[PDB]
Amino acid sequence: FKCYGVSPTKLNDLCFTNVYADSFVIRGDEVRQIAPGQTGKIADYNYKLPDDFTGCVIAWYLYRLFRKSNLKPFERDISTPLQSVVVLSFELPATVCGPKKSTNLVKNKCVNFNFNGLTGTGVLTESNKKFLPFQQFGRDIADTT
Amino acid sequence: SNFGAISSVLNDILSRLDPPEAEVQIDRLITGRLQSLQTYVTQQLIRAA
Repeated sequence: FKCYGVSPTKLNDLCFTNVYADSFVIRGDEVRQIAPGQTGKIADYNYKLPDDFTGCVIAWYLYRLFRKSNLKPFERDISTPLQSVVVLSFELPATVCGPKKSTNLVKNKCVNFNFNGLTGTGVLTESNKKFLPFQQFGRDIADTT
Repeated sequence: SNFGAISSVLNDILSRLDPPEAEVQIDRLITGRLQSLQTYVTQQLIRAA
């Protein structure tokens, strides 16, 4: 169990917008090659993780022998040569978010707020900025929320 | 600017990482922002001259 981009403690406090999950048979001794930036017969011809991976590798029967090139990150190949463990991936609308009990709004005070996984400190008011039906937040001239 | 870290927002690093792994990201952000401040102060001195 090794969460690369995030911490396993912090997994219960965030919103991830999508969660994928992968499943395959490995021998149990080739679980080294499911890390970012690896080589081997699995990490070159079968299943290639990118060099910037956000997720967790959870591990508790034909495999390919030859291919003319190395793969792209998250590439499949069902062509016909070939002769004879969960990978979660995140991306940082919540929609797959976590188990926190909310507490109702408080205006006109410096408060600690957590809106779908973004933290801060400030005073909440009612805004004149009319939006459209496609927004989650807004920004400014200097690129801050 | 991320300066080679995972994010340009400090609260996102502090909410996504444990502290002994957040250290090496906060160090990169501190180094880049010190470089920016020192460049600004040097050019302000030369412009006031």
